[PDB]
Amino acid sequence: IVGGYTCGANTVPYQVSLNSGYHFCGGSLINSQWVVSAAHCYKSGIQVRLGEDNINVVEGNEQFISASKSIVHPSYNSNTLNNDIMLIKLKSAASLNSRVASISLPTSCASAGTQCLISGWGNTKSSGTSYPDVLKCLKAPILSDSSCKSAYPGQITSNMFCAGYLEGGKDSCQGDSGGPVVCSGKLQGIVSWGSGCAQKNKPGVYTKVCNYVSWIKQTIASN
Ligand SMILES: NC(=[NH2+])c1ccc2[nH]c(-c3cc(CC(=O)[O-])cc(Br)c3[O-])cc2c1
Ligand SMILES: [Ca+2]
Ligand SMILES: [Cl-]
Repeated sequence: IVGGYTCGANTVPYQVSLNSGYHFCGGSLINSQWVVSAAHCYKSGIQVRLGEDNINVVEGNEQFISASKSIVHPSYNSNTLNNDIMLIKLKSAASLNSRVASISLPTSCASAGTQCLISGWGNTKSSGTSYPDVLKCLKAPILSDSSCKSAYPGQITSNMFCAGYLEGGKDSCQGDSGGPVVCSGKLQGIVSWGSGCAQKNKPGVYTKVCNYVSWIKQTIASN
């Protein structure tokens, strides 16, 4: 997260860290046994870390659970990043409490101007790499589809939306991929891609979760 602030320990109880000997992507807990992340974060040997704040220190509240299976959306396109969503089933259910909790799926899509909370342990530099130990937060609005298409002509599908600041300086970045974009208590987006991080007129692009609710429910119901 570039230009964000320190969230504060366990203030984002649905945020998870995908770990393979290091933190490589974020995710959101949607129930005690399932996590939603981005398809391009897929790899084998994933350990999901819940209740984290400092990812380099065991501070208490952490639950480390292996993923039993990862389900990348069948129509995911790694060249356009269209349908950049993945569901991860945990080997055992997590113990939910005030520090570890799931976030709700939306019932409707959000409108432009909606303010959302984006969080993650991704890079904090736009010009260089600096990875934080604790969780960073960024409040950002969803932009209109016209501004988004204007910024990324020909690259925005109906399953994506832009959120951020056209002036640059505040944005999600590598390392934050797969994590949550929560607006009014519902998971509306998944951090997916952008041109650089925090560059002027190059806002972040997020997977539009409201377009996948039925797929998520049906897939979880059958696995
Ligand atoms: N501007 C944004 N809002 C944004 C959001 C997610 C991002 N993810 C990535 C990303 C970049 C790499 C670069 C590399 O190959 O080292 C790798 C991954 Br995986 C990313 O998700 C960039 C990136 C930018
Ligand atoms: Ca920790
Ligand atoms: Cl276009």
